[PDB]
Amino acid sequence: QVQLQESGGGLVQPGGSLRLSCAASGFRLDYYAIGWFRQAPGKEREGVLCISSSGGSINYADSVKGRFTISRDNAKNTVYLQMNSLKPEDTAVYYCGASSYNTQRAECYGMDYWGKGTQVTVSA
Amino acid sequence: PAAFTANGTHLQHLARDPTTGTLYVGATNFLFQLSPGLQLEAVVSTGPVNDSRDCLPPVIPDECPQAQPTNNPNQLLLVSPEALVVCGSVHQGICELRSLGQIRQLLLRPERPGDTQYVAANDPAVSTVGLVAQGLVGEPLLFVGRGYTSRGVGIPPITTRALRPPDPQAAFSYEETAKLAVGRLSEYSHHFVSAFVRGASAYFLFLRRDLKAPSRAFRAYVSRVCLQDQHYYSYVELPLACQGGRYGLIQAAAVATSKEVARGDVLFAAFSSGTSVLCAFPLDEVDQLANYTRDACYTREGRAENGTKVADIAYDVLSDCAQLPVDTPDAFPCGSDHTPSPMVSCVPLEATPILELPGVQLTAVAVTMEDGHTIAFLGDSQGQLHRVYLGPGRSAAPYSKQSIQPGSPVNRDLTFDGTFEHLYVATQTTLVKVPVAPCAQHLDCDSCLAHRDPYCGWCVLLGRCSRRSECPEQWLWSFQPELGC
Ligand SMILES: *[C@@H]1O[C@H](CO)[C@@H](O)[C@H](O)[C@H]1NC(C)=O
Ligand SMILES: *[C@@H]1O[C@H](CO)[C@@H](O)[C@H](O)[C@H]1NC(C)=O
Ligand SMILES: *[C@H]1O[C@H](CO)[C@@H](O)[C@H](O)[C@H]1NC(C)=O
Repeated sequence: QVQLQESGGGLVQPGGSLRLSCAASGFRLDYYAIGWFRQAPGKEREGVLCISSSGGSINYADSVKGRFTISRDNAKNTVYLQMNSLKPEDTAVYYCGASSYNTQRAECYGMDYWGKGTQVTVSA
Repeated sequence: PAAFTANGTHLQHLARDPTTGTLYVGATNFLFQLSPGLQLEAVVSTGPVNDSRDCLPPVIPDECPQAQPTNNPNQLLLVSPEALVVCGSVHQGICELRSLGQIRQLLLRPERPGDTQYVAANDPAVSTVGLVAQGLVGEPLLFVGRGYTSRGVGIPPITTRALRPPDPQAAFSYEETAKLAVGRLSEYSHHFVSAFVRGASAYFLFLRRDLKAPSRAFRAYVSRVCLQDQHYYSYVELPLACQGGRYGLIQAAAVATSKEVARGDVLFAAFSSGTSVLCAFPLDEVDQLANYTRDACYTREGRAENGTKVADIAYDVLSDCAQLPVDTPDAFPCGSDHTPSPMVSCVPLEATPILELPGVQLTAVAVTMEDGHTIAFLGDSQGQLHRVYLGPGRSAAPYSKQSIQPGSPVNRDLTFDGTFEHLYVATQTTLVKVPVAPCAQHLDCDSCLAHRDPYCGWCVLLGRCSRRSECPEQWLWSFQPELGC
């Protein structure tokens, strides 16, 4: 059963830290490029951070520069989104997806598989 | 040598035109026309496409708000007598015909496909297998094995579909009776391995669950259908087992492809657990147990002569075996309106192994012949290519091992180069041409006989370690020498 699990979401105090994780099962993500996305209520699902299969290329979304951090562990089949700083406008359901498309790059336009998402809420 | 890469994009399938030698590669969001030397001749984009498995094609955004940018890994890639068959993972697995020689020229794409033209599996983690044949008047036919995909908005596992229907807008459809009618597609979870043709029948290797069994467990089956049967009356299913099941899950299989014999009659199967294993099922033993299973369920109510239940109706279908006359099979060898169908042998075809590989999980098989020696090429889940000699001796001898890409499974689509001098090997992100005879490497005798390959030996006439066919002179075999230097 090919699956992606998201963990770590919850409620936080602005300026707070939080570590989300994306565990894969039913397949090895060693040769996939993994990307984190988010969807706030009403708005369209934007992308947050992306990483290549080697971890050598990471690309950000402008709103989270120097605040959010992606990292991958191929042997653990998990990927982590270290979210520091933290904003009321950061509140959304954060999805995690994997692509088999140009995996030596950190593009993350299209996706092969998606996670069900975990909500991160920041008190206004 | 030469290698093909796509900036890390995954390669799903590979197909070769036996007429031109051109290679077709089906990748994520890509279609590649490659020369025999893996030189790019054309590129077509299967494109990242905004889609959802909960919407129907064509996708009008307004009626599919759940759509997200979706990747299109290739699901099917087959070479028909006049066109390239291409089905993707996206858009409910619809297909299209394209010109061999210029894959960019689209040939046929139904404009409003119906629910009967959803051919391939629409989940990139579920596999689709296919086979192209001819009907009774020459019509091009597509036989498709398709695993169970859940979200889909129920496609039968095995279907016969028309490639040249009268109306070109009805292409890739099946007459409602040219299908395998399974009830609980989710409780049998079909996982398809390969599909091949023998004489006037098509065969399918796949794993499904024996719902009548402990833990409703997955078993390995082969199934047969008359190519002409537009109603699947002829459908039979045998379970396949190697060593009772110490391993017990067929992962890949192939028949011996060689210059002398293009498609042999023995099916070399790879099982996994952890230890893997390679077994031989002679295809006349498959046709025997299939025929025995037909005769039993047609004539002796699924029971044998002693009275043991041997055959049975398959898959929740509401039929029963029969007491039809004994000449019924010799009069309706492909079934009829009122012959039992579909059928399954309760008795498996067992094989004892011919080779064990301890820490190996085999993923791909391919077999050929050099002289009278039979040689197997085996890929594993770690990107390794094992070369093995079975031949006219006894007990297999693994004689070489290479690493195509570390930790990347090898694709089952192992194809030869037509002169059978090379093997095309792919590892998720890399496709390489591989010499079957790496003899030239060694240029003195002690080397040619140290590195021991059934293809290679020392031509003393020339100054070369070569194949035998490259000397009628004196040539010292590297495998069983017999002499020295
Ligand atoms: C099985 O039956 C078909 C037709 O009834 C026949 O052509 C074929 O040779 C048979 N196979 C064996 C192994 O007896
Ligand atoms: C009945 O005969 C079949 C021959 O195909 C064999 O499989 C089975 O073991 C026999 N049953 C008994 C009780 O001998
Ligand atoms: C699909 O449409 C555009 C096409 O460029 C794409 O960029 C966007 O991410 C997708 N949006 C929706 C709502 O499907």
